[PDB]
Amino acid sequence: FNSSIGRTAQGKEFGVTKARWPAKSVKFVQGLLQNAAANAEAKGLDATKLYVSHIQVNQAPKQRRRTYRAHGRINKYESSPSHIELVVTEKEEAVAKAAEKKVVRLTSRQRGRIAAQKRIAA
Amino acid sequence: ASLPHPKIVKKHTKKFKRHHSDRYHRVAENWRKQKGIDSVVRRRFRGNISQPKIGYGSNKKTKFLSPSGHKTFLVANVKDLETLTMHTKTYAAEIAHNISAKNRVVILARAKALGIKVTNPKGRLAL
Amino acid sequence: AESHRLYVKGKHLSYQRSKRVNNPNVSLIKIEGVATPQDAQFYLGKRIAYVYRASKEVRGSKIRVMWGKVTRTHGNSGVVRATFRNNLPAKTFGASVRIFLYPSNI
Amino acid sequence: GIDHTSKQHKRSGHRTAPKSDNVYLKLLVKLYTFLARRTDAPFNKVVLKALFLSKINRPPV
Amino acid sequence: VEPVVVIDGKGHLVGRLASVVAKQLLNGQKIVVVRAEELNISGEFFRNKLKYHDFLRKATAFNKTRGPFHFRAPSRIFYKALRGMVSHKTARGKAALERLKVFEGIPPPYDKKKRVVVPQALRVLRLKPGRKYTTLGKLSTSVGWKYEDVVAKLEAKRKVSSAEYYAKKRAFTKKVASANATAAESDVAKQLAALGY
Amino acid sequence: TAQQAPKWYPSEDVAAPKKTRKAVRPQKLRASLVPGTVLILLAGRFRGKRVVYLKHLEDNTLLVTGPFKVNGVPLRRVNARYVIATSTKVSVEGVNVEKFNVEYFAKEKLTKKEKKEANEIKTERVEDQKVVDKALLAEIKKTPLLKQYLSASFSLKNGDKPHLLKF
RNA sequence: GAAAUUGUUGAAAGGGAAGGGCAUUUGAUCAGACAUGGUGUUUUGUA
RNA sequence: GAAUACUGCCAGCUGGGACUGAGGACUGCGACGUAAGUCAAGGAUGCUGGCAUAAUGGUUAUAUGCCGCCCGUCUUGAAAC
RNA sequence: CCCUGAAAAUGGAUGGCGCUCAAGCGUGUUACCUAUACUCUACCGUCAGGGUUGAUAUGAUGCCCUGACGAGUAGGCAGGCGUGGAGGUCAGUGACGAAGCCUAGACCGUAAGGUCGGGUCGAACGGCCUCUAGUGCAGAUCUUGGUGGUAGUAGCAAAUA
RNA sequence: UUGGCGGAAAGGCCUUGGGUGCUUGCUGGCGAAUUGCAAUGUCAUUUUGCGUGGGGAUAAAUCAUUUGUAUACGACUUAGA
Ligand SMILES: [Mg+2]
Ligand SMILES: [Mg+2]
Repeated sequence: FNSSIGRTAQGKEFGVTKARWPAKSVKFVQGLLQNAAANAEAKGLDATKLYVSHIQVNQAPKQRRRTYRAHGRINKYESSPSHIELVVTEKEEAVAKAAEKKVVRLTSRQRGRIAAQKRIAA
Repeated sequence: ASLPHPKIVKKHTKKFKRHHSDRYHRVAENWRKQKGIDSVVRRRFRGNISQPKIGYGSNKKTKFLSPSGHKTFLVANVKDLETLTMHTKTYAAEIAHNISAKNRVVILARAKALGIKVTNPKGRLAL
Repeated sequence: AESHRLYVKGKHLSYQRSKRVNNPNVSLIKIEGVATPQDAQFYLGKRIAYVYRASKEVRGSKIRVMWGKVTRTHGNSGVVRATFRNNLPAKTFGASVRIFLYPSNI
Repeated sequence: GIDHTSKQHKRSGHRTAPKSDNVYLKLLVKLYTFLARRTDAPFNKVVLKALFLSKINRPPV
Repeated sequence: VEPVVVIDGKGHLVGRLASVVAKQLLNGQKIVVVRAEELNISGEFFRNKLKYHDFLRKATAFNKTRGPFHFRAPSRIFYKALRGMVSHKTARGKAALERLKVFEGIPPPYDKKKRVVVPQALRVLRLKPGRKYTTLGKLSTSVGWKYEDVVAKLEAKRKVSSAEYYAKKRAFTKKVASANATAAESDVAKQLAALGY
Repeated sequence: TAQQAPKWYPSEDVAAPKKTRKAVRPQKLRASLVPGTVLILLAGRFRGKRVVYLKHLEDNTLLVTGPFKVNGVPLRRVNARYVIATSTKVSVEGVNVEKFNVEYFAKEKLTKKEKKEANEIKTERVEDQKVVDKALLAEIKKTPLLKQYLSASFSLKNGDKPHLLKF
């Protein structure tokens, strides 16, 4: 959601040109971050390996007002509120190893070739 | 275990879809014939979708047969299952979708006793 | 020795086509060495293998083969027509392909 | 393409197997179609065709 | 038959060579064309200069930068004539065109390799004696190519080095032919002569 | 009931096939295959190797041998459509090949249970090979370079056109 | 608790649209047949 | 006095290649045979190998070759500026 | 045959590249390429002509044999698929989960459609023979309701601060 | 390993010396089977990661501050241990 916004030098960190400072959004998001850190210390987490594993924002129901336009017309003036959720997890070690067995199917010609190689070399 | 049959051939294994069902969401992909006066699909221009016709019909020795070689017969209980006692090599039972699990075990036991093939012997089974 | 080739090299040129409609069921093969239908009549009925590689090992190998045969001559310059079990993937236009000497009449 | 001299796929236009659902009439036309097939008499074919007829084509006698 | 085929472009006709080479690329043969400044076009120099001026007139009116590009080098003229005969707007055409590189002169990757000719595109074999022809280097430097003389100087240096190579090669092959003639008329030589070698 | 019934059931009795008219006449081999011919194996494990042809077997196969002392090809049977009959001819009179037949080569077919997860020769076969090859090599020693020819492999070089080559 | 429309995650493609038809490569995913009656008892729960 | 070319005929012989195998007891017309019988005579059988699993195949996404203009409507004529 | 005659407006079209004893023009001889056309075969349907009530087992509107044919707007006819409700039947399915909904999972039909597996869910519903109709939508600047791109855009600048 | 030559895109060509292996120039000895009558029957080069153990070297850019030779905003030109 960035069309026709201004350009700035502080997007060089992220390789973009269009960046902003949405102060109200930052206030709400950092309040939720503080609440999640409080929930994590209440649950008894390490509080130093935490990274934000999940976050999403989607749309709440709109809040509507009226706008008065020329030649006596009415239009909408609607707020688009947000539902925000986020999950912080501890950063763990490497996940897993030891993949599937991968049972092999070989024809008689392939088996004879492998046996011939094993005989013909050491 | 089925009756011997010729090789099953489908003349058109692809599903006939309505023109512009990919284009618009209001247009479902159930087949409707284009009755428009300028329709390229109705006029059968090269490079457009093909239409269903009688030439795609399956062989009468091969029609209504499953790839196992039987015809599907829907069953709801043991009395419906027992109608296929003398016709095991031509028909295969299929338990209806609305049969409970404690009846499904009975139908599977009776079909295994009678030698009848069940095409869905895994519905509502707990493990 | 240093050479072990028991086949003849060929190139997959195109499909059988008109000016604007192609037919993937019949492929066109340029066998090297032959420049006339009378010399191309020797190669009728010979097996053709298109041999390519893939990343995923399937049954002990990363090399997959598509088999076919020569059916008839094409044109005046020794191009032949070839049919395969599954048709050639059309990105192989200009790819090398192997014409084996069996079934032999000599 | 064929230069057709007639109308393709046209019905014969003569009524067989009568439109009534009378079971005794169907038994009668079964008996008389057997007789018309095998007795090689023209009478059976005539009455078999007359059994198919509608009401206005069967006036009272 | 070959991995890379190096074609000496001297004395060849542009269209006939391009129609040979485009079919070779579409069949999958790798082609490099050297000495592109010595191609020939049939017709008067003034006719072909008028043809290039008629081509040079054509440009997009509202912005000349997006119009047809009029390339001036002889190799790029040959590339234009060949891209006309390859269906270049498809992936098959792009994959064909990336099997080709065309040069003025003979660069150092290819000055030590073997150059071939195409006899069905050679000017002395195709044109009637008496018809007039052009040189592509002369036409190209008439329409704006800047590097005609530096290519001539580099080609003079390369020809001097190649003649120095060829003198040694000729002396060595005369020694080998002398030894083969003196080692002939032995029993193995007569058996090979009976067997055809 | 979910489905009602079929009004007629198809009969489950399988019919007999009609009496065929495809008798088996024996294979008519091509004219270049006479016993004693040097063949080139086109396919198989020993492809590109030159062997000598001895006897036409019952299942349209050719009995061949290397000899085993020359190029290591044992007594074997090959398909006639997978060889090239060269013009080089040796005489195989003096070899008793009537012992071999289709039952002489039996694979002893393997059950489905015996799966080779990771991983021998008949003594009758090995002295039969030793009997026949010492009779072949005496005929090989007459004309020169045949032992070297049979030991060397066949391969196509650059510029070899098989429609123009004579074997 | 559908669809339009949206967020996150996952997979994939993308040189001035996208979408479709025939054919095949590649990747992912998946159904069916594989017992059969059988000389036979090399047999245990002895039929 | 011949040959050969050209055209035409043979119920003359013969080599290679491709696609198809529908039907399902018998009945018919024939051929070779003194006969038993046999056969290429009203539609494919015989022998062998590998695998028995995602290998063939189906579906789906993508890539490639060729093709493919937006539907409905009035109209002689619609992709229509 | 070629040339002069022969002048128009964006840059330009033997289709393009290009071609000069042609890849041009006139003419002749062969070989070759391929249409949903022709020949043969298989399968689907339609139409026509026939055979077959004998016993056992069913369906005589059935089964079987033979031949020909298949374009289609306006329009006509036939055979079918689907929906709400009604009579009959399956002593049908179901709280051990009915209906509904989701599902680049499977099967059947040329198709309208039908069936199954998984998830969600919570109280009724289905097959067959018939009866009945307020019975099938992409459009009508359609009706009601909801939602997009535009777009975090136009803008929120009169009345001295 | 010695000596040259090569700048068009040199990145390659030639040469000196010794080592080492092979030699089918010629004549011998042993081995090969069973992949079962074919199944590419697997031998190439392209990029990346992770391990070893052996060398090699110890930076800048951007934001923020500043400038005004620049400037709608970005961008540009300056300065700052
Ligand atoms: Mg206002
Ligand atoms: Mg849709």
